Amino acid sequence: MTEYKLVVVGAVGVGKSALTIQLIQNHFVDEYDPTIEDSYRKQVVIDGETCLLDILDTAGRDQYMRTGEGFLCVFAINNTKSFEDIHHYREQIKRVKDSEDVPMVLVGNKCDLPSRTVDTKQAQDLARSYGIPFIETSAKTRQGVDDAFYTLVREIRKH
Amino acid sequence: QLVESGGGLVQAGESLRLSCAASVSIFSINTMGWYRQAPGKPRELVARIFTGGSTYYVDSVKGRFTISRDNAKNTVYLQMNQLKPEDTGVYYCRLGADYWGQGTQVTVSS
Ligand SMILES: Nc1nc2c(ncn2[C@@H]2O[C@H](COP(=O)(O)OP(=O)(O)O)[C@@H](O)[C@H]2O)c(=O)[nH]1
Ligand SMILES: [Mg+2]
Repeated sequence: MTEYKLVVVGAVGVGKSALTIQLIQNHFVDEYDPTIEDSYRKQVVIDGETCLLDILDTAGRDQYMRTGEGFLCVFAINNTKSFEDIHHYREQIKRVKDSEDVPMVLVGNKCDLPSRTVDTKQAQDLARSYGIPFIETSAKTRQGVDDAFYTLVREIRKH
Repeated sequence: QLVESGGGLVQAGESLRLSCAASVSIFSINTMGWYRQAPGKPRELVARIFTGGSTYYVDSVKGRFTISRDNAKNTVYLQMNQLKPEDTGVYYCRLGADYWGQGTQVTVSS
């Protein structure tokens, strides 16, 4: 059984814990403690292949970026500042791992919210400039949660 | 102030109940976890309980361990059944973000 080391990165409050817990527990956990950083392991079936996800939910080091095989770069669609930080996380990950091909997925979370300050073309344009997929999510409703993590595993399989 | 107990030296297949008792009320604390560090390995999250009552267990202990909280007693528990040698390590309770127990030794012999 193949193990995939995933790392969830993004500004504080974008929903990294809410996304991780929704994948692990299938429950939306409101206002999870912002400083708690844990790794979770979960056996899943992705594209017919049973595998184990080893997911680090970061809380804001160079070690766990070197160990990570794929990275979820999360921003909230109602927080332009979190979207502008995205290129900082990609650059800092590309620096430690010394590679031009680090499996990565852009995640725009909180899509259940109407007051949207970052639109879809912006995010798609940034993701296309990186050569990485863009997945919309809501940890609250669980929309796109499995898609975001499963798409990252597929990116690791290409690599 | 956390009082930790329940560890000890046991044989494989036996059971222990680890306990983590706080001097203060724990009702407002939303999540609790148990961690362990085995010899030669980094610290890992063994179990966590979340608001709403759902529980997570690392794959190596799923089906044998049970994490619970007793709010009226300000105590958090880890029931460990069918203990295996690989379960040997120092176990730490974590109440919320920064209330850590100072550890309890679990040693499982064959
Ligand atoms: N409406 C909505 N709120 C969310 C969503 N994801 C997270 N939140 C909320 O945003 C706040 C911060 O989320 P959190 O998971 O702690 O962000 P983190 O710091 O990246 O781990 C919390 O109060 C969550 O309840 C979502 O998809 N929709
Ligand atoms: Mg968090």
